[PDB]
Amino acid sequence: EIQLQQSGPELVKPGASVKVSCKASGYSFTDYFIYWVKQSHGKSLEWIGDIDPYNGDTSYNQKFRDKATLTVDQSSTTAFMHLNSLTSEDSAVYFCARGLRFWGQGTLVTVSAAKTTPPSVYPLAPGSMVTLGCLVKGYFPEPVTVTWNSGSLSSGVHTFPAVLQSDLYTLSSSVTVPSSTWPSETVTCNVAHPASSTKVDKKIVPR
Amino acid sequence: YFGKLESKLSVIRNLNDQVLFIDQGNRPLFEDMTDSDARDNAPRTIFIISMYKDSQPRGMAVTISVKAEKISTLSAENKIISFKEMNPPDNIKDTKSDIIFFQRSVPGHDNKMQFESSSYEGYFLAAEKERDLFKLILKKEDELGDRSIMFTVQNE
Amino acid sequence: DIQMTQSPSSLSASLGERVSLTCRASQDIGSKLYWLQQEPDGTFKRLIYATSSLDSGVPKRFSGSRSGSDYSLTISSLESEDFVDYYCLQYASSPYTFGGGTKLAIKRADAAPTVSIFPPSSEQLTSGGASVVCFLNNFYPKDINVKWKIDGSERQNGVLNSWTDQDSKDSTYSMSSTLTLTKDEYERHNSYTCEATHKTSTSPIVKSFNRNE
Ligand SMILES: [Cl-]
Ligand SMILES: [Cl-]
Ligand SMILES: [Mg+2]
Repeated sequence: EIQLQQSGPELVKPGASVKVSCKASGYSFTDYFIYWVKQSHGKSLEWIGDIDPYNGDTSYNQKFRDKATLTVDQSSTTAFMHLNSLTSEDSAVYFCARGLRFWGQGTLVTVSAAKTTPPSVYPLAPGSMVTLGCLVKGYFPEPVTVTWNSGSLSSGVHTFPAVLQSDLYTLSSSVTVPSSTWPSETVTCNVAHPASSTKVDKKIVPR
Repeated sequence: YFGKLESKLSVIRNLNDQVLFIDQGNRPLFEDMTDSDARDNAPRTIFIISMYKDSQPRGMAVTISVKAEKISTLSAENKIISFKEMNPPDNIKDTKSDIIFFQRSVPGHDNKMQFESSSYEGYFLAAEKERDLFKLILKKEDELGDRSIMFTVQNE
Repeated sequence: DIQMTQSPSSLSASLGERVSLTCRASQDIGSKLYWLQQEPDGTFKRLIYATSSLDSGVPKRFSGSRSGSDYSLTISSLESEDFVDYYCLQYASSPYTFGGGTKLAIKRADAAPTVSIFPPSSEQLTSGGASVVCFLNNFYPKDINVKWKIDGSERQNGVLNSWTDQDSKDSTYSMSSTLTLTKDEYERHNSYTCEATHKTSTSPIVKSFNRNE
């Protein structure tokens, strides 16, 4: 089986450097170039560069030629991409590939100055169907988990993807229930942030 | 229509630095050879690359010929490489013949050369091991960065 | 560099429908184009190489073709697993460049959003911030406009939006818009409004509160 096995996700500080690996197996390593590709929110897919594992020759996208350094280790049949001088714009999923045919699973690199930070959980109550929510503000790193009444409510629920508001993530979750049910019966959001060992239960109370 | 522009004596090496030669049966093969061994073995290791037309995107339209006991030119007809007994043309009417290859450097790697068949788009000269021999074949390019379709071309 | 213009970036379709995605190259790329598919978990699979050659292990409903500087991937009859992302890639010249992608989404009936606005909580105000949250829930199609006003004046700074992927059950989309202010700024004003306008709207949907009510 041709396989390209990439290293795990990284959390790295702005201005620092990171090195990600791509272990190749199931074919003769030096017979094929290895390619590196960046997938971001902002610039979609971009080719970074390639390397010839037999002689170490490299080619870069001129946008990335001073950001990225490609190398191989023949013996371990592994390709590496080193990124220097990191900034928020470098946050992305980085893929290695043989031939742009066989692909690694990707390595998420998140660049942030934030330390591990628990979310602040704020109730969202209104000023026949009533919509309530919870604002899960200013946490790092991902993820948080949100449920409502310990998972008893789901048909009316959705949780929005996290976004970067400052150097921290923020999201919100929404639940819609009949007006005859709330505030008659309690509705509580449950938020877990495993990185910080945080679990919070916030009851939504009428204003 | 297109007159021969240039004619260059060349030694051609494959992905493992083996030198291309024509054997006594007129078969294109590769073998490990020092630059000295390559000269010792001339004219069987010396290929004439004749250029006719720039056709980028695809490359420079060329023929590849060798002169031993007769002059032969490389043909990709029927997706099977052979040396065909004929001289390279003085002029070609168009770039569509099975003896035409588009010579192009691998993008980003200016000294690694590919030779794409004119008559079979997406097929290229390649080195392939068969049993004991390393042979010049025509191969469909199935993925990028396939070093078997890359060559060194040394001017002579 | 060669620019690959891929259209449409989103295509809504139904099971059994024939659809075609297009990549236009800014320079001649000959037959040097791939089509790639990406699953939700990030897994890539090459579908087509050299414009029209189908990869092994790819369903036969996929095909690739060219007519001019337009390259197309056609899916003869859509199946459920096909509603994913697709990218073209040219390899004619360095740097290799990708199309901007197409997401294949499920077609359904139009739907107006349910719009809800929420004032900052006393808890947040205690900590010196103020976030005003608006939900625009369960609408279709996916494009929508949301505007914030403070005391009737449009506010653009401090607004962050978040967009759900297409709902796996009802095929709708939702959005949140959050306006974040300092407590100091928040407490200077009276009313806060979020206004949604959508293909389905006869009038913009305006939801508001007075921060003293
Ligand atoms: Cl370079
Ligand atoms: Cl080179
Ligand atoms: Mg013919």
